[PDB]
Amino acid sequence: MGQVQLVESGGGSVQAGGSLRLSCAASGDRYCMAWFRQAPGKEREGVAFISTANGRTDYVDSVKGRFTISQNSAKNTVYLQMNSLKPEDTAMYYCASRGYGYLSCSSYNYWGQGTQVTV
Amino acid sequence: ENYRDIALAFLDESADSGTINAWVNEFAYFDPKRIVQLVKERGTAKGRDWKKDVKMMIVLNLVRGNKPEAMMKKMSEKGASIVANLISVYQLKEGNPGRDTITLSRVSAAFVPWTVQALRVLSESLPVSGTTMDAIAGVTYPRAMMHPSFAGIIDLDLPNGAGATIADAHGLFMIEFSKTINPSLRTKQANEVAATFEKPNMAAMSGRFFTREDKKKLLIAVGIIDEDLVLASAVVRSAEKYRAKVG
Repeated sequence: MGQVQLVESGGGSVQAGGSLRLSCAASGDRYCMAWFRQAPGKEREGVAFISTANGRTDYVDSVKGRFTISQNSAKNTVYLQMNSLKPEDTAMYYCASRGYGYLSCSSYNYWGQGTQVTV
Repeated sequence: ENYRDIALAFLDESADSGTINAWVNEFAYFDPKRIVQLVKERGTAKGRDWKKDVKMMIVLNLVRGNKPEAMMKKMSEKGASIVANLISVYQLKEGNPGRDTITLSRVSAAFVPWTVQALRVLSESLPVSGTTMDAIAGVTYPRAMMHPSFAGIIDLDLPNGAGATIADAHGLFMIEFSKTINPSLRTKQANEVAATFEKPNMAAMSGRFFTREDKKKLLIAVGIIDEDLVLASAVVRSAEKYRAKVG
């Protein structure tokens, strides 16, 4: 039982060059939302994030331009539009909402269960 | 092996003054309630108007810093005699505080409800003048925000993120304050200076010495928010000019 609970969705198997949409439903709480991924064997890395006020958004260098993070402030949900998927994008994707206002790129807090995509 | 010879070899090992002082700066020390009790108890035990002394220790901390022994060497005998008095009765120290240590910075922090009203009068006499902050932000920067102790009255849990907006607006001053007192940070970027203070400044905002309702009334009286919790225009514009420096 946690003050904040995250549930990711939308993960699946997609051929190279395709595109799928991840959604994350938040519950319990204003924060900067970040998508992380961890390929099997490798370390978990940051993919995307958007600021609290929705003005600033930033993506990691490998997926910049290809991925698009957004949120519906009404439905309290975060989306991760991933286009032009590559075999290297095969990983389990997670969501986070660490710290509070001041910085923008915290590292490693509440997490979801994650969702797996395979390319 | 012989262990006496092992410990003896430390006589012939570097006691570098530069590296030693670097290790002690990182292993650094907070405490609001006990600072108030120690000031009142030691002030009345010496039969002083400790209330008046708190006001003087606050104003002295705002205009000269946290090194009482150092500022006393560049001050008139009139002021230097009052400094020596307050150092004796309250056992003031130069920084790096302990559990029962009283510093000029900790006095301004624990007694911040008066610091926030002295900022209304001292904006032009601070290390970073109020007109300078009026130039960094596109408006008249709230005088209530021109000292780190203001973070002790910031409720991040205020609705619509205004507590985080006030924090962001406060940070626009914090970066320039840190650049002035630490010359090595004057060549760093805005986000590099931000990461240097957001940890102890955060612990102040998350402090529970004041309740959410106390900080709420505190911001209303000084003009950051109103009874309807509406931020002043100077706050939101300073926050978005802070988020622009970090983003």
